[PDB]
Amino acid sequence: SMVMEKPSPLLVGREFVRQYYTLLNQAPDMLHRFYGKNSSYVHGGLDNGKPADAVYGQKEIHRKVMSQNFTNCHTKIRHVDAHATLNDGVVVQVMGLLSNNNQALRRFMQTFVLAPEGSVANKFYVHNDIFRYQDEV
Amino acid sequence: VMEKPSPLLVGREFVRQYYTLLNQAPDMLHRFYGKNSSYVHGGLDSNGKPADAVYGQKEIHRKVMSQNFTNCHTKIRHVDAHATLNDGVVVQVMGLLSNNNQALRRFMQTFVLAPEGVANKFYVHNDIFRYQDEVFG
Amino acid sequence: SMVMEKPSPLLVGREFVRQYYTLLNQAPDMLHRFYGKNSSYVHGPADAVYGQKEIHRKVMSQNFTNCHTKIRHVDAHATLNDGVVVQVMGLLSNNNQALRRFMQTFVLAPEGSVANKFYVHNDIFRYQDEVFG
Amino acid sequence: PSPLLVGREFVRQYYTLLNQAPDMLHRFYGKNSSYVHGGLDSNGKPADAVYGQKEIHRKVMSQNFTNCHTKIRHVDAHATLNDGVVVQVMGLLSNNNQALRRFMQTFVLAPESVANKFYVHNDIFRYQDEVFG
Amino acid sequence: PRITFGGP
Amino acid sequence: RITFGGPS
Amino acid sequence: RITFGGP
Amino acid sequence: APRITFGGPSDSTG
Repeated sequence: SMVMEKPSPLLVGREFVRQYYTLLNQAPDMLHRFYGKNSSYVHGGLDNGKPADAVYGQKEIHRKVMSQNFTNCHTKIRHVDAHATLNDGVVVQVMGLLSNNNQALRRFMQTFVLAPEGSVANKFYVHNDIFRYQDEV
Repeated sequence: VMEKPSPLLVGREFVRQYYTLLNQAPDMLHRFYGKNSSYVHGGLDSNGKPADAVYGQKEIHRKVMSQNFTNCHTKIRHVDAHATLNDGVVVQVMGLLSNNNQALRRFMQTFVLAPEGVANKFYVHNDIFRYQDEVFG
Repeated sequence: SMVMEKPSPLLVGREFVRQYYTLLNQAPDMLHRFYGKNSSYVHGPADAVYGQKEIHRKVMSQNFTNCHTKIRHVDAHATLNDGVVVQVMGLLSNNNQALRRFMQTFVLAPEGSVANKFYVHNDIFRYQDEVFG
Repeated sequence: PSPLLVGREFVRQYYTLLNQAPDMLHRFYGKNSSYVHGGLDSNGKPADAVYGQKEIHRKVMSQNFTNCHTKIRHVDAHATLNDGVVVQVMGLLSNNNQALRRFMQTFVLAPESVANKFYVHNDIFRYQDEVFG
Repeated sequence: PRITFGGP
Repeated sequence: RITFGGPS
Repeated sequence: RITFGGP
Repeated sequence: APRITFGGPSDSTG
């Protein structure tokens, strides 16, 4: 037998970043699996040039993910902060560069709130996902 | 004029008050935080790595005071805010900050605001602030 | 022959209201015909959507069934680009729910290729009861 | 800035000015601008809109706005025609320290010469009590 | 022509 | 910044 | 009135 | 203890 301390916020965060950006490249059509009924997703200010509202739950998020046409998504992660927050959650701030559809790497930040899934030990879901490119602003 | 609160209004009002206080009375900033609050404001350690977060009002008071905020000027270019776990508000901030009348430095920041437990009163559970130049530079 | 002035904003607005809320009751599946590629639609967690396709999807989502409307007042004013801005104040019952006070804001723009043809550039709906308290 | 940010900032500035100096509200409007602020005519019919700064100023001064208090419950704003912004507002307005009165309002804001400067092309305001009551 | 409605 | 006023 | 301050 | 994993809670409605 072997007992260790609960995974740290930083371990949960770093493992989350590894799986999230891998899936974005490899199977963006499977990213929706990370989210639950009450999850919010926000990816940039503008979509066809129109202001994009937050969407909620797996289906609307799957749709929003599919609409962004993630193809050949290359990510360079430069820094990850992950801290304990409300309700045994983890707040993550990612700083990195992202290329979609062979466009040039652009600086971004991404804010996530991760929450315990509730039924499986060390399992989390994404409650909040907020992406912004720096150039945007 | 009174406005019915929303997460976005809470977040923009918060960012205004925080950066006003950072300019006018940085020595009072620590009053936004509680015992389990996290705080980092960029910096590189003697090893060239990103500075560690500190926890709780006493450490945060020490850390803020150690930053020597003098005539701090901020240009906020992006604020977004969403409801999160336990009636919290997660806030994403991007902008420029000039300290001690030096050059403006781009930053990427995440707050988690939590109900203080006084109606529509919030404290800062988490303050993640990084300068782009120490991460991307 | 007979030529009349341009229809006034309020004549365009009243005729719009008649056709729109009739179609909401009779065939909500045909409401998408009122919109263009650049139109905006929100039936106020609701996200705004753009274009006939996404608007059709949102309208079909609302499952408009047995929709009864009492229009209490229409305002319709000339606006930008030979448009008409319309504010409706009314009561709406969907799916046999109790009549609830609403407003609806429309911007109607000329369709361009036909005289006296308009489409819905902007459609913003909100129930009162979910705003006041 | 987003349509919502433009719309929310406008609404705060408008209702602030209505309290501090309603005699200066006319400054937001142009020669083709429309304005109505509720009211019932001598036949009990909703009052008519007026057009242009002179008549808008006359109508505003007619309201005798005194110490007005405003509760903004809902603001929705979409991009519209010609880089304008259509704003839907629901809230409560108290005049001369009488009871708060529910209102339903639509603005169309349009680019003014100066960057991110807007004027009010249309101001449609109705009190619920005169329309549903 | 009477007042009519539809997308372009 | 965002400003408001009628055209000249 | 929305306000800010620690526990 | 199982390793760190990610996914939404059970929803048989969706």
